[PDB]
Amino acid sequence: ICIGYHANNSTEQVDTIMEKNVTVTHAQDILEKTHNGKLCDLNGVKPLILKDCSVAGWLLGNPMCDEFIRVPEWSYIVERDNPANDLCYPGSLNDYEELKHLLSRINHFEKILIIPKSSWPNHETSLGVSAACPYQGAPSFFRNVVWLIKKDDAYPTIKISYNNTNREDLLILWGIHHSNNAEEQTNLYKNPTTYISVGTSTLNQRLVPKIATRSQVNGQRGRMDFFWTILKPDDAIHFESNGNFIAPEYAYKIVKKGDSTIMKSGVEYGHCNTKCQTPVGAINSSMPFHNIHPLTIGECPKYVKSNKLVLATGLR
Amino acid sequence: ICIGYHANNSTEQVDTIMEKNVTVTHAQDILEKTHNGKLCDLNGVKPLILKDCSVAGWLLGNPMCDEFIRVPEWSYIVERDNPANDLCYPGSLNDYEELKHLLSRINHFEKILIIPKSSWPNHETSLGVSAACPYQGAPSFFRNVVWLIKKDDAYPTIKISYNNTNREDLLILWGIHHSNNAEEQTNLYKNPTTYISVGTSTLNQRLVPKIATRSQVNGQRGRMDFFWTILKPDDAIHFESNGNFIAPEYAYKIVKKGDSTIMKSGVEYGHCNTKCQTPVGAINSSMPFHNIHPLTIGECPKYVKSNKLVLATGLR
Amino acid sequence: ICIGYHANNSTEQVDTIMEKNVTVTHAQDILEKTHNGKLCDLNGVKPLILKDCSVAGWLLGNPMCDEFIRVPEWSYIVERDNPANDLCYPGSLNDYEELKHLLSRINHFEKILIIPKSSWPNHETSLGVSAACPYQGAPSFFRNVVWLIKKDDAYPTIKISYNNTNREDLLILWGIHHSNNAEEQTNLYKNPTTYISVGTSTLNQRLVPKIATRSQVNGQRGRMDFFWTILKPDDAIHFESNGNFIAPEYAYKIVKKGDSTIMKSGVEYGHCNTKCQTPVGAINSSMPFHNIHPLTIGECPKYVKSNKLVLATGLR
Amino acid sequence: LFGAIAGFIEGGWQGMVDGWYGYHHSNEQGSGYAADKESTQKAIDGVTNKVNSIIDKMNTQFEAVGREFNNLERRIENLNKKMEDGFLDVWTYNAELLVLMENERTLDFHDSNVKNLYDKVRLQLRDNAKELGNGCFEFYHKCDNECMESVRNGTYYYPQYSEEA
Amino acid sequence: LFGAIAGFIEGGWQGMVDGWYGYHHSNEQGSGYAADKESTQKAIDGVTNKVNSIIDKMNTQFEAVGREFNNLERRIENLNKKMEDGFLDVWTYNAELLVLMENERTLDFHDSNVKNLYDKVRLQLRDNAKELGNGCFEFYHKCDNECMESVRNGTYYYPQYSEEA
Amino acid sequence: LFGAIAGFIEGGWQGMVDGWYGYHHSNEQGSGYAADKESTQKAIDGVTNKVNSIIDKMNTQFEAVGREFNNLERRIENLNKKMEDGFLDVWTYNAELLVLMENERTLDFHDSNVKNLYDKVRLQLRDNAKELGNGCFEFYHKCDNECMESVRNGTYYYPQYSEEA
Amino acid sequence: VQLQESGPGLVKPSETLSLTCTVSGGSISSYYWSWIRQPPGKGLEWIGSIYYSGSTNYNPSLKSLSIISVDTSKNQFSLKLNSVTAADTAVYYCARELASTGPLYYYYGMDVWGQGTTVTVS
Amino acid sequence: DIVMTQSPLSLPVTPGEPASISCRSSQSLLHSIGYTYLDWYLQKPGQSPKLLIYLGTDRAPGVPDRFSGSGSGTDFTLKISRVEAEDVGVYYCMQALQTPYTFGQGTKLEIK
Ligand SMILES: *[C@@H]1O[C@H](CO)[C@@H](O)[C@H](O)[C@H]1NC(C)=O
Ligand SMILES: *[C@@H]1O[C@H](CO)[C@@H](O)[C@H](O)[C@H]1NC(C)=O
Ligand SMILES: *[C@@H]1O[C@H](CO)[C@@H](O)[C@H](O)[C@H]1NC(C)=O
Ligand SMILES: *[C@@H]1O[C@H](CO)[C@@H](O)[C@H](O)[C@H]1NC(C)=O
Ligand SMILES: *[C@@H]1O[C@H](CO)[C@@H](O)[C@H](O)[C@H]1NC(C)=O
Ligand SMILES: *[C@@H]1O[C@H](CO)[C@@H](O)[C@H](O)[C@H]1NC(C)=O
Ligand SMILES: *[C@@H]1O[C@H](CO)[C@@H](O)[C@H](O)[C@H]1NC(C)=O
Ligand SMILES: *[C@@H]1O[C@H](CO)[C@@H](O)[C@H](O)[C@H]1NC(C)=O
Ligand SMILES: *[C@@H]1O[C@H](CO)[C@@H](O)[C@H](O)[C@H]1NC(C)=O
Ligand SMILES: *[C@@H]1O[C@H](CO)[C@@H](O)[C@H](O)[C@H]1NC(C)=O
Ligand SMILES: *[C@@H]1O[C@H](CO)[C@@H](O)[C@H](O)[C@H]1NC(C)=O
Ligand SMILES: *[C@@H]1O[C@H](CO)[C@@H](O)[C@H](O)[C@H]1NC(C)=O
Repeated sequence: ICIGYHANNSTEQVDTIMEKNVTVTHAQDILEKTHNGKLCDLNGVKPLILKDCSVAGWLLGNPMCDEFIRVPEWSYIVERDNPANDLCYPGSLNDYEELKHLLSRINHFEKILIIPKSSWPNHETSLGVSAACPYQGAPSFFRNVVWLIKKDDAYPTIKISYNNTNREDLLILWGIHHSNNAEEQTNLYKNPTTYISVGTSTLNQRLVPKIATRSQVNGQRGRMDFFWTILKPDDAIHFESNGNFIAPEYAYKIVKKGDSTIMKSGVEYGHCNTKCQTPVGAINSSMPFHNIHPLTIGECPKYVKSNKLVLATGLR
Repeated sequence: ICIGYHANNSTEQVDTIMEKNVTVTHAQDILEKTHNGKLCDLNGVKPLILKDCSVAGWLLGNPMCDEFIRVPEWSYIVERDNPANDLCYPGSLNDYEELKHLLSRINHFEKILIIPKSSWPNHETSLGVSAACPYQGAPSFFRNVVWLIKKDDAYPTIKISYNNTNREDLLILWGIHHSNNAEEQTNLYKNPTTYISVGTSTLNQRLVPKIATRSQVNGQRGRMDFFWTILKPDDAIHFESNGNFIAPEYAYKIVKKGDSTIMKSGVEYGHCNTKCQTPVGAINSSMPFHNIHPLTIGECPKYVKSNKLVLATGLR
Repeated sequence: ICIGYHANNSTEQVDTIMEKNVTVTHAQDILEKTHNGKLCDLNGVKPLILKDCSVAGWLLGNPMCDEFIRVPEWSYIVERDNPANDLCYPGSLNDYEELKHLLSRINHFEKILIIPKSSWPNHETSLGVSAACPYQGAPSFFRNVVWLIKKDDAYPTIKISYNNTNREDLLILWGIHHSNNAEEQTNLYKNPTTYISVGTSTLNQRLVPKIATRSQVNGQRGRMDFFWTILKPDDAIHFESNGNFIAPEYAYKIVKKGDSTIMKSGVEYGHCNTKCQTPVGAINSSMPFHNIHPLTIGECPKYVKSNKLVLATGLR
Repeated sequence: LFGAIAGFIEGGWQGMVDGWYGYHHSNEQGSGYAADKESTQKAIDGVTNKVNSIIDKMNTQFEAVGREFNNLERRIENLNKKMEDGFLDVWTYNAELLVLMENERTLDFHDSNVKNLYDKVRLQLRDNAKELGNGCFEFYHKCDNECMESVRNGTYYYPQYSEEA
Repeated sequence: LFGAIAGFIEGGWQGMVDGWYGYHHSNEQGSGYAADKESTQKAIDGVTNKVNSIIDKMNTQFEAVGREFNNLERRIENLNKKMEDGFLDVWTYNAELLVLMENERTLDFHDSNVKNLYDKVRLQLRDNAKELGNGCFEFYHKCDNECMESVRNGTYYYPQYSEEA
Repeated sequence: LFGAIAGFIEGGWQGMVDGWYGYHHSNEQGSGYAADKESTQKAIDGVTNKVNSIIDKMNTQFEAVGREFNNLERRIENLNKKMEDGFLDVWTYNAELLVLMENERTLDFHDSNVKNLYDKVRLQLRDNAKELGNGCFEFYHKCDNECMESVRNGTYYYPQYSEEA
Repeated sequence: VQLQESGPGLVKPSETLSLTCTVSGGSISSYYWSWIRQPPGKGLEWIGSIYYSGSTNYNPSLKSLSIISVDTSKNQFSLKLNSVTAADTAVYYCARELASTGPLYYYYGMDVWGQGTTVTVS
Repeated sequence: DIVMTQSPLSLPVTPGEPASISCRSSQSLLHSIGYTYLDWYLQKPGQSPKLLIYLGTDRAPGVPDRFSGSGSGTDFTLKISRVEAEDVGVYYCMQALQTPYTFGQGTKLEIK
């Protein structure tokens, strides 16, 4: 009789503390190095792959982002790393990062029209255009919000209270126009000293325009600073203003509230089906570990920044 | 002769890396997985209970929370997860979370009347009450601050400057009232525009109310937003106002500065003593690890979020 | 013939899980518990030491911090734990901590005169001194910003602009003077109601002063809240103010953007050279782990809090 | 460690495709490789359970969500990106060191199993079977295929083969 | 790992409760269970040092100081919610792995203490003690109670009563 | 663990600087302590790769960049202080446990090298060399120096020096 | 700071006027120094502007061998208008433009204006 | 080049009543910075020019607050609320945008 061990004519290698390359028999790899290299669906839901746009270019509807005027159910949102169509009119948005954070837990919006254009008797809605936001070459402005300028040589106070009769949380967007000098407040509006009072059960704002000179961004100097709120069921949002009001015309209703992410990648849209998405390429595998990228949405392997992570489930 | 090992009749089982549910011999369990289920004292110090009361209901004296009109030395503050009596008048105390941070190192408060009732002539003391806060069915506001309404169809300028001649730090609480409209602003205060200015050695604030149409919380349409400061020895707080002033009446002198946590637990208080305390119970053992809850205050086992830790000390 | 091993004249000891204080033969100690106790250069670059000075004292050049008028290239900034000459006039530089973050990646400044003293034709640039910021027993004020008192009993709106035609980023510093009362304003600044409006491509700012009664810090009941920005190439800063303006005089062009730190150490500067610097002292050793301190600029060993780490490379 | 992989055994023989461990005999009634299923199965089930354990522990690790920060929160972003980098360096370390040590254990536990089969065959056949150096045995008595099947089964009886001569 | 459990030692004894590691003899002058208390005390001191080391490295374990954040600071909350859990998950894994490795090592440690005891008796006794593979040395030489007691004491030396007959 | 240090070797010598595993031989030609550069070279290379793994798998630790926070940011200052102290305590525990586990593994690995050298010299001279307990052997055949160099080299032929008594 | 124009007072057409302006009570540095002409009843015409370092800027509308001159040591800047042809009769002004047109784009205007001078070209 | 035109030429104004002077030209009179470049110069009879309102709508030192200006782009407006008999002059309006600075025709103010 004799005793001994198997050999399997194999070249695969494993790592140990006391030696680096050891020839191994029946080693099981746990690291998924490969990927298909394109973005596609999660469990049949087409993702919201907005191209050359951003979250602020989508929620405030950019004239250069027209493809997403009615968005179906999505599993995640993809924005390119350095998008060009975003805040075409120079501006900012307060709690924009928090808005992305709360959008990372939303899987579906129902775009509702909370405020119509017929609810502006004494204010212009068609002259609110800009040359820094082109639409087929012509000047245009964001669809969702209307930059109300004066009508008939004056700006009557805008006392509008909207009651949330729906059974879902409403994401409501507006803004304020920090103009570049007082002559544009004389021309765009009538009152020099203007305010925007926003009242909610859990929000108080008393925005005032900063009327001083600024440099040129995108060919213009005025800055529209945008703001948002989330309105509960049977809660009422109250807008009072006498100038600089970027009034809402569309709002978003949160129907599905689950798991998503604001992914940053520029990879084109491909046609496949999978359970996990990673920004440089979708992983379709069941290995315990992946090196592809830290941020992964779905049932995915855990990220480990390593190479050659292989356990020796066999001898030698 | 024969070398062997002992085998008991025990049933304790340990789960190794390679074979799970290994049966062992006289092994020691390092996991408690038990608790008193009640709140006990820590080293004889009776904690602060706050039954249906919060920090904002205690520091600012909620008329519902009149059971804690004189608080002895406490070891830890027990809030409930959803308190029902906190900020009975709607509003938000600024840096309430950071005040809870500082309140996690203060193990004793001794109230003092820094501002007596005679301090305010030409103003109306303790006759400004809101039905949002009930006491016996008659309306009554907080009892550690005074909401000064216009006494005699006018409002002289509040100019008070409390020089801290005490050798300890004083927590001083005040606030600003946000009236619902200009009619209520003129009815409650003679001055429409109010400029509540607070000066310290290391702090300065100017507060202007946000008079706006708002919804109803607790059957009220104004918002009293409170503020706080911690004064230094031989440091003078300075208050200046011409309306909307929730003036301080009581300040909580900091005697003891140690270790405390806001448990935010709704379990019933028990008459018992222990060395360590948990939100859902009390640990009364010297185990290395406890699975009961993350937050603990004392010489306690570390949290391990696992159901079975046993360090085998036997051969089987 | 025999099978065995050797020992040696060794007293060094290692620890295991099952046994502590075990003798070893020719072991390697990986923990460096020795330091020279002095501050020296990092790769031949003399660091910027601050003797009773601060970043707010250096960038806004304190008259008692005049050792750093012309600063050469450094590699890390050393400050003392409590520097006495730090904002000698009271106040607080806004985003001081963010500015100290942005000076953790800068190795060299070029202090350039973007705004000379001759570029204030209608304002007084000589009397802007104070007794709270002394120099050689005389009143003085910071040397990198001009306190603009009125000239000929008049303070017009300034509306100064600076286009950054240099190809590097510029760090521009200014501030607002929060006075105590309206009488001090009318004594210094002819216009009672004052503002500072800073405009550029990104940063938008309006600063209304907070005139309030305050206690005494450093001898005067006044504050100067300072502010900063980074101006990009081909970007123009626009300062506009009719009062309370602490206008810039010098800017800090960023010519070497690398890696640095702020140490907060009171160690006298020695004269040697090494690669790794720690706040307590210096390390000249290639050991894997140092217990000396958490913060170590440069290529250094890894911090482990333990006091004795001897990897046993020996038999016993 | 245990010294049967390149220890007692110079090299494992090729052509014994039944698990990892096995015997070899040059008896008259055939001379072919086989395998000790009971011990190999114990080692296999142990490795399977080991792998299940490793995947089991990896659950509920740090799942790095994407938190963005603006220009004036660089301190907060340097906190967050360093928390994520630190947790990744920890979990990468707890991957790499874990499978480094576990490989060093598994390539020594399989060595332990080979030495366990070797010294278990030596527990039996105390005097009858001379122990050759290269992990082999030669019996004093002519030991048929039935006794080799018995020592595969572990039901060998020395009083039957008391034929040292 | 060496082969105490299901190896040469088939199982454990229930009568003897004093001393983990013990001896049984069938000598004429009494038959009983005894304990080799030197190696058992070494094992108990090793296990005590193991437990003391585990609770000595775990004294600096991170604790969750409860921080509350308002509705408009969710990112910070989701950072602390991923930090207080995050370290906890690390510490959970560290606490699990420590009780998944040392326990195996402790079994191997007890296994080593059996085999280190076993072959110690083999090396001390050497030729005069035969080795039944169940773990019983049926001595060639008649041994009285005292010699057995010196074998427990470790002072038994082969030059004494060298009869192998 | 394997039981050579204070095991079947009574103690280390004090005459061999060259090497870590040595052979003490009493021969007519003379007596000297061999260095046995084969086992010592493989063990030193294993220890060198161990130290290389320690310094390579701790290459990317938590770089504790000092960040500052003012008053009224004590929530985030506690977050930073507890984050840096938690990563420091995790990495301290990781380094402490790693040097403790590697000290145990290196002491046991040196013990395994002693026991595998003992087993390698036991496989050769399998019957001609009586095995004394205190890590020694008495050759039945008269061995000169050159057979000691052949044993220490690893090429020994049992068909040479085949006499027993 | 005041400016004092010293003038010839008359010039026949062939030669070049010699109209200096001296800064008294101030410094010449860091301010634009610009000449502005005033013909009788034809408004105000900007002749040119000299930065102290250099960068002379003339008036394209008329070219009359303009050589705006500057000297710091004497705190003086000067005007010469050769090829005069009796259309330059002017109550000339020297003025201190308070503007920088380089990286600093501050403009505060011509605060200080000289007393004046007269020239009737014949 | 840039040629300006006074829309009023002479304003008989009762003292204590605001006036209105305006001028415009071809370009937009706004430099790269964006601060409208215009000045108004009094040039009282016998005296010399004084800055008055500068950089569009901002007032010089020493000039009382009765003077003010407004406008951006082409259109502009000077306004002297509560005018007084000290305020006589011509109010030349100078375009300071480009190198060849030009002046307006002047508004000679007569006290009513
Ligand atoms: C092993 O692989 C080599 C590769 O050259 C081949 O020649 C040989 O036949 C293989 N042996 C077996 C048993 O598969
Ligand atoms: C191990 O193999 C890799 C290639 O797989 C090679 O780059 C490396 O140098 C090898 N290391 C050693 C120590 O032989
Ligand atoms: C909104 O509508 C509901 C349902 O009629 C009503 O109870 C509530 O008072 C309304 N809210 C406001 C703020 O008027
Ligand atoms: C992708 O995953 C599906 C199951 O989700 C599987 O059927 C398919 O084979 C995978 N595709 C590839 C190319 O591996
Ligand atoms: C274990 O159980 C048996 C009966 O099965 C009994 O004889 C013995 O005393 C028990 N021993 C212990 C230690 O419990
Ligand atoms: C281990 O024992 C526990 C408790 O009896 C049982 O619930 C679990 O299923 C067992 N698992 C295995 C794998 O034996
Ligand atoms: C904790 O245990 C000790 C000892 O058993 C006991 O005396 C004490 O009362 C217990 N304390 C509790 C239940 O609070
Ligand atoms: C070690 O030290 C002892 C005395 O403690 C001495 O006798 C011995 O020679 C030393 N060993 C050497 C030099 O190898
Ligand atoms: C180990 O040695 C150190 C050497 O300083 C000594 O302080 C200590 O008491 C010894 N024993 C233990 C258990 O640490
Ligand atoms: C407060 O009182 C102290 C003690 O008398 C005195 O020194 C100080 O000047 C007073 N005022 C302030 C502002 O501290
Ligand atoms: C600054 O100067 C450059 C170069 O003349 C010019 O292109 C730019 O428009 C100017 N202003 C700004 C705000 O960049
Ligand atoms: C620091 O160490 C290096 C490397 O050994 C050496 O060259 C240098 O002289 C040392 N410097 C000092 C100041 O000791």
